[PDB]
Amino acid sequence: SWNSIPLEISYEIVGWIAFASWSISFYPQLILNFRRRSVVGLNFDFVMLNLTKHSSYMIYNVCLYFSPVIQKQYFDTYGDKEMIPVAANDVAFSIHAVVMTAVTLFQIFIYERGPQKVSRLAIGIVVVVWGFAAICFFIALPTHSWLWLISIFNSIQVFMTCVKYIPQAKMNFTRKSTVGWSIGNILLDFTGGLANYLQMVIQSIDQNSWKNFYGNMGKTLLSLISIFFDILFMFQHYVLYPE
Amino acid sequence: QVQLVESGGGLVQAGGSLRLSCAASGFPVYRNRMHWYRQAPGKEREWVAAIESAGQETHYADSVKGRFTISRDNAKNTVYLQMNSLKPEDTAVYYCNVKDEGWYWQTYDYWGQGTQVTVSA
Ligand SMILES: N[C@@H](CSSC[C@H](N)C(=O)O)C(=O)O
Repeated sequence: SWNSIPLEISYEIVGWIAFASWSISFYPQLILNFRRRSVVGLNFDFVMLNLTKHSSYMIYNVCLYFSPVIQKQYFDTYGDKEMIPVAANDVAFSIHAVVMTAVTLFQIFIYERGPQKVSRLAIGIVVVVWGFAAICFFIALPTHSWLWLISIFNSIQVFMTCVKYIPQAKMNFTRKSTVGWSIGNILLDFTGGLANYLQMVIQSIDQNSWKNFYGNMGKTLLSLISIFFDILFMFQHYVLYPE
Repeated sequence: QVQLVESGGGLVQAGGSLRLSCAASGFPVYRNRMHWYRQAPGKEREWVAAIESAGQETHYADSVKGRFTISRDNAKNTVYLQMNSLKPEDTAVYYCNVKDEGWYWQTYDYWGQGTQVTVSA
């Protein structure tokens, strides 16, 4: 149901920009690890938890974009004339991120080395998160309440987006500099968060409904946490701790 | 403001032992996971050994495992690579290393200058 063709185009372009500025930043690490045939420096816990995050998000986006049964539940819950708040680029990002996270896991087994296996409090996290998901799956099964369950997978992606930015900012604080500050990478993350927020807004301007912001509250909090923490990193680096 | 100064390297005969040293400025060695790496002519940087931060735990490459022993003298802020049973193979510039490991972004490696260890058969 697009009303405006220019808006639908704009929604598609900023949507593909969000996929570009976010999915592109997976490659520098992969290139580095091949060149060096080693992953002594990578945070193994982070890659593991970023697979969990990217899988929860992937389940939500792929299921809502390709299941008519789940879409029917989306129209029952949020409204008859509602546009599905998942775009082709949301599905593309999720599938490409899971693929790039599994390739980095391949690089960690095949190159590995050093004294890194990390897998304590982190592994623990994976257990509790996939266990929680599993409890929720058996709750959604006796009524086939599939849209409620993929709304949990998206809440899990929100949790893990916090697990991404918090410990990082926390390191920069408990320490001092912004050590590892990548202007390029930080600019592109910011870009993906603005583009993904702008996409949702363009969808709201066209249909004239803010319900997409609750129908996909995972994507609304993903973009906002990303932008918030990027501004913080900027504000660490450009002010609070120069060097 | 962090500095890593390698010394102890030079010529030794195959079978011989050397005790590489790494003087550290701007940071405590006991409060950090310290690494040793090596670069041979035409080869790529090889991870060699590492010691755990607040603990005696040590990990070694399969090429040096058993022969090389990485220790730390906190009372001199220096890391040591007691490289024993050496072979001409081990000919490489050994760098001591300390990383500023990141959560998400790239990890910052602080290298030293280097000390050639040339093993002569
Ligand atoms: N765009 C996503 C993150 S995917 S980036 C994952 C990759 N391993 C890295 O951050 O280096 C977000 O909103 O945080």
